[PDB]
This record gives sequence, structure tokens and C-alpha cells, in this order.
Amino acid sequence: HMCDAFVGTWKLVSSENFDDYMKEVGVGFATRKVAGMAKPNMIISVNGDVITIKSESTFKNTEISFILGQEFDEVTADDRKVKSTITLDGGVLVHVQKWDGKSTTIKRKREDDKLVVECVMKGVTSTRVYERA
Ligand SMILES: O=C(O)c1cc(-n2cccc2)ccc1Cl
Repeated sequence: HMCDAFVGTWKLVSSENFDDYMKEVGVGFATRKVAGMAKPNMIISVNGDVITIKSESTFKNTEISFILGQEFDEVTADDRKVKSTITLDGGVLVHVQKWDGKSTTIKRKREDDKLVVECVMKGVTSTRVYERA
């Protein structure tokens, strides 16, 4: 029951500072522009100890499956090859990606009826708000 309140289908309803976040991560112009238009569906499911997160949009369809605290390799929507670890910290899903000596953290939080995603790279944060589909 570890992630019960995250499970479901979520749709993006707002974004702030995502272009800047993508710049900070190193995404090039054309990818930023097309990725920034996307309105993804985030589909979260749990089966035993395995959590699956899908992100589906006109830009890219991605899927990760993982066990909390157990590192895995991920190819991101912007084509970085990263080492990822996802943990639960005080009810927040904390996703850290490491690649080429860099790091970014993506936090997923339930707030009222929303699922709030905060993406941070060095001093640049973006907030992406999802509602139930
Ligand atoms: O599927 C996603 O959630 C997604 C992820 C990105 N992204 C680019 C650099 C880091 C993340 C862009 C656009 C989308 Cl739609």
C-alpha cells in the first residue's frame, strides 16, 4: 500500500519554468520546443514491490519499472542515459538521476487532488501539476 495515493492516470494541467529546467539539464533547442508543448499522461501502477511509471504524449512514450531504493538504468525522454534511484521520503517519491557527473532530482507529491512534480537541477526548479485523468 506504499504508493496507494499515487496510483492512477494523471494528466498535465500546468507547467512553470520547464523550458529553463530543460536548458539546465542540457536539452537542445528543437527538443525543448517540442517537448515543452507535450501534455503527458502519467500512469502509475504497483504490482507487489514493483512500481511502474509511464509517461505518454505526442513527444515520447516512456516507461520505467523499479523497486524503491534499488538503482536502475533509464533512457530519459530527452535521450540521456542515466542511473536512477527512486525512494519514498516522508510520503514523497524522490527520483535522482545521475549522468556525466551531473545530477537532477524529480519529486512527486500528492497535494489535495493533484499530483505535483518538482524537477530541480542546481538552482533551477520547475513545477508540473497533474490532475486525475
Ligand atoms: O515524458 C515526460 O514527462 C517529459 C520529459 C521531458 N524531459 C526533458 C528533460 C527532462 C525531462 C520533456 C517532456 C516530457 Cl512530456
